[PDB]
Amino acid sequence: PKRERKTIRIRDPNQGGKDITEEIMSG
Amino acid sequence: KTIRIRDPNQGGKDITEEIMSG
Amino acid sequence: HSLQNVIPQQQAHIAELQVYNNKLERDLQNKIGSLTSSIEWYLRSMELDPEIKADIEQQINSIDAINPLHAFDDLESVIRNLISDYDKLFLMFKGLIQRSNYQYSF
Amino acid sequence: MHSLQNVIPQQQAHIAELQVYNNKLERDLQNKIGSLTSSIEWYLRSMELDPEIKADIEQQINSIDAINPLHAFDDLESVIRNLISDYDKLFLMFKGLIQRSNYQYSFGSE
Ligand SMILES: [Au+]
Ligand SMILES: [Au+]
Ligand SMILES: [Au+]
Repeated sequence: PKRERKTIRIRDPNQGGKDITEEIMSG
Repeated sequence: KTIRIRDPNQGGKDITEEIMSG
Repeated sequence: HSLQNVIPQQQAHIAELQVYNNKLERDLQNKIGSLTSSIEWYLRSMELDPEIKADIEQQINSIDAINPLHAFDDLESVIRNLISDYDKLFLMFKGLIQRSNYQYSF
Repeated sequence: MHSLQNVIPQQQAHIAELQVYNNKLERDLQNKIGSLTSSIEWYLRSMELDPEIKADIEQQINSIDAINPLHAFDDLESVIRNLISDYDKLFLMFKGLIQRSNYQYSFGSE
């Protein structure tokens, strides 16, 4: 019904729970 | 072939199970 | 061996091809169903978070149990999503490895 | 019909059709496996995974039985089971690395 996927996301609890998934995948 | 975690600052020791522990 | 007896022999042959044909489909449907259940129980024996397992089961019991050709395609889809997720997690893995100043190998 | 002259050839034609039918199903299944197999191999090459991981996944994919559909199904079952196992192993390492960095992880949609 709705085109999508569940994904794993990395957060930085010191940056307020900021999503740094892309930042870290670009190593 | 298994994925292992080395440690350059320890002769490249396999710290795999260690990390999978905490 | 009379001409008329040729008829009962054919009918018998027709029924065979029909049974064999109905069986072929039945076994495929049961195989699909059996490997669907099998996998779902294997998945539960893993340490994966409940969300990851819930997400995978949703895709598994989603497989077409009637038409084998479609079952095959859903299987491919399940497989493609697992590969894509593995690929994404592996990349997060190399990224974290590079921040903890560690290394990986096989 | 009842005439021997008509029933016999008619039933013969019917038999030849069930056979053509049966053969079509098998062929179509063997064909579905071939396309599926190539399709996954190409999709895999499309990933950023390391060569060693790809080599190991391609091997199991290339080995799917191409003649017997029932065995193709268990070979697919084994592929999925192995993928789930590898993913599971990698996830634990992922978790350990998360804590090591004082990071957190969560689930979302894309
Ligand atoms: Au947070
Ligand atoms: Au005849
Ligand atoms: Au390749």
